[PDB]
Amino acid sequence: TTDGVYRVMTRLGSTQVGVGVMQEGVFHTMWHVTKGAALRSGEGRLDPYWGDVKQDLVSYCGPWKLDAAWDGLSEVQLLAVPPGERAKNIQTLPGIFKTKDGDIGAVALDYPAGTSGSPILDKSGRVIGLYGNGVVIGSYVSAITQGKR
Amino acid sequence: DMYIERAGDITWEKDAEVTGNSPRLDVALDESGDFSLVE
Repeated sequence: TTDGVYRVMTRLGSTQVGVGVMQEGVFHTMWHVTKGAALRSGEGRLDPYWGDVKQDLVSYCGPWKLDAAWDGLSEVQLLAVPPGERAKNIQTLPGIFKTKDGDIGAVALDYPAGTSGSPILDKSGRVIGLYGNGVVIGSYVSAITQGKR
Repeated sequence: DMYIERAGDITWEKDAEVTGNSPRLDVALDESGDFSLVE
């Protein structure tokens, strides 16, 4: 329930399959991480509420709450939570995905697959999107994927 | 079964390592949520 960034774990032994953001009582992650499966948190269960394969996003306990967006000029920070590693902030200037439906911020950062769902932050600390859906150019580039509030 | 563990606060860090380029790419997004390059 508590605000913050979280590992998404699965069970012979445990593995980290992704990362997500708890904000305003709603857990936010990428569809490809959980496929909408229910999530255990302590003794409680988090049930899915909304999901969309094309956006590659899912929310639990309520509607998607994150709505800040990259300003197109400023450096941002990936709050990476790699498997087995302490949460760490990686600052970068996003590039741009140019699409027929408009431009999308993108970060040219390559972390392990279990980092998918890590939040990208603006200077005010607001989550402007999640990391882990992207393209290859041998170098991976992630869209800054933000939902709609 | 899937479960979550808290890993930290959502905060900007002033002492953050700085890296990575800022490429500009033409891309398309298909119905399955997959990005692909366009030329």
